[PDB]
Amino acid sequence: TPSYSLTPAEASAVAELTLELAAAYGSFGDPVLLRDLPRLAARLPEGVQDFLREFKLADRHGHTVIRGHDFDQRRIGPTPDHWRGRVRPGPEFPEELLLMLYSALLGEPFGWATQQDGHLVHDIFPIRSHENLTWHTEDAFHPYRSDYLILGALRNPDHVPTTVGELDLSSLSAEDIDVLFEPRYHIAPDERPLGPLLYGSRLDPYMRLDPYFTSVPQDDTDARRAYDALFKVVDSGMREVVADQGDVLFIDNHRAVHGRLPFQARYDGTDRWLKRVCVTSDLRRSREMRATSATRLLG
Amino acid sequence: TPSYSLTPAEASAVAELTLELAAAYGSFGDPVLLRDLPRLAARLPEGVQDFLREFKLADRHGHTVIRGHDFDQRRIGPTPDHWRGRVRPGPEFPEELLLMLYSALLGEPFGWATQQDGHLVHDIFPIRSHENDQLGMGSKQLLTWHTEDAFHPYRSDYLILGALRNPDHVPTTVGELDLSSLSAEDIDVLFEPRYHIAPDESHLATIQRMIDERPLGPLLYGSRLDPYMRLDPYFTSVPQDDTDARRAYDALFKVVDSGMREVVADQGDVLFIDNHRAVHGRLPFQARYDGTDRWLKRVCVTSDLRRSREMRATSATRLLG
Ligand SMILES: [Fe+3]
Ligand SMILES: [Fe+3]
Repeated sequence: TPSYSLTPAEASAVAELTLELAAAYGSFGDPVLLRDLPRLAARLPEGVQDFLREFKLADRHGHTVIRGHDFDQRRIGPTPDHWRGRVRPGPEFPEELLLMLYSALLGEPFGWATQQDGHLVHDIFPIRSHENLTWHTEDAFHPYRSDYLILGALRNPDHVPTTVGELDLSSLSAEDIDVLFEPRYHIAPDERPLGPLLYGSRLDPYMRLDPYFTSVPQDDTDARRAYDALFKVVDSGMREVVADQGDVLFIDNHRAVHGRLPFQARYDGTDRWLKRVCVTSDLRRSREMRATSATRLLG
Repeated sequence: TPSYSLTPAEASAVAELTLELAAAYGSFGDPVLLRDLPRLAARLPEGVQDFLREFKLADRHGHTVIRGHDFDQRRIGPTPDHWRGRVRPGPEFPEELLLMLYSALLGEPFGWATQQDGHLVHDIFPIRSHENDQLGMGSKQLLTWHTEDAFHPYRSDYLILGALRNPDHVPTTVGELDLSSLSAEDIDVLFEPRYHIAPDESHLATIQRMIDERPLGPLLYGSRLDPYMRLDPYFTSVPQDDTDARRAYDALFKVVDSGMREVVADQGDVLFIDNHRAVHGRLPFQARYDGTDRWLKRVCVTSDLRRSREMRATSATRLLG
């Protein structure tokens, strides 16, 4: 599974670009940043742009990583104790813009009005309040779910990995695949009540899988069996991928499940800190759930 | 209706970019070109980039034109007698790349495997044996309006039409939906799965168990306050019992028919069509068949290449079927 290691010159060029940008927009608010985003993304190092696009276009791998970003730890500051109540944009605004630029290379950034206050870039760090994660397709129930996740690791001193599992077809039978291609399954939130678990090409299928929230009508034994077989193959295939400081992990939400592994936090500002941006290939597809034509939040 | 008008200096910058790219790349058969496409597109004048981006994101207008490109007539050469058998790419390769660049601004170019030898940029010019047809290479016959591939879940999101020449100013017809001409009651109905749209014999896996099942679908979708549409009056079927749906369709057909605009894509005009917000066609005209005839290039744009994966041979092909 491909990765890209940045030269310091690429990293410095990325840093310099996002810092400049940070001083020229001062918010995800103004629609002009949202407008200029893909043009800005073309100011990224060219091999970085070409690598990402090859990943998107090859439509082959579950994830890739661009590593060796320069994320200034002094400028970024301590890992916050909460994300609610912070003055945004923070010191880490450049890094947030970096992921917004990457999102514009894959498609479009979007969010949910309900999730993390409606911020297009959200925070993943330990909170002392929320001290209490298996694996899944992000928002498997939703037809307007993300096409890619982008996870930028601002810091990860203890090297806590993300689980990422692709789909190994060879260990399934033509029968189960056929059955998994049929609207015979229910996936629950957090017309058309049933749907398929596999779609796309029958020879290299896409998946939407959320075990905890996946049930199948009791009388349909074939669908129960194919689902259990699929779950087992994906669970057996799970890999651990570490997003270290300066790494940006890209997850293809149609080709890979993802999960967090538990770890012990210090709660002192040294803890793992990731940023997340959800990516859609088509913003207009979710139009019915967006208050306006311009808003990138669903709900 | 918005439009952008290039200064000769911008058109010259665009001209020499496309010539640079034509020299640098083999064809569209070049997978590295297809890869570099959006990076390359960012080299176009920034006013042009921002314009198309505002059009895309505004998601309001059914079409726009970028006017004033320099399409070097002597370099492009005579309009062909056919599209078949031409050495590919031809001298007009820079103009093809131009459209591919715009396609990368809006989304992804894609083709149909069985149309024009699988070329990602189509030719539109009169061919004598095609005189009686309602198709691109037609002339005499009125191209009646429609959403492109209304019945199809993987129809284009955008059409790009580039006029290499249009000496007699034959207009393209494009019609949008004037919402204030529909009653609320009618809009609500047209949003409901109450219509069948019939396949064309050109696209006759899933599409199979869709032709088979004849599923009722809507004619309007997206936002109720500013809806997208798929409307092909030739293929649109309404169940005879459904009085409300028939009434609603008659109204929709009515309003769209009343709103047909004549848009002349003249030499150097690139016309952009939102296949979710506008129907299209072309007025009849008389061809000269001498090599001076109206010649347009066409690129089809998808916002999501992977949505049509089931109907593409490989992961890498941009050709459906
Ligand atoms: Fe998740
Ligand atoms: Fe058409």
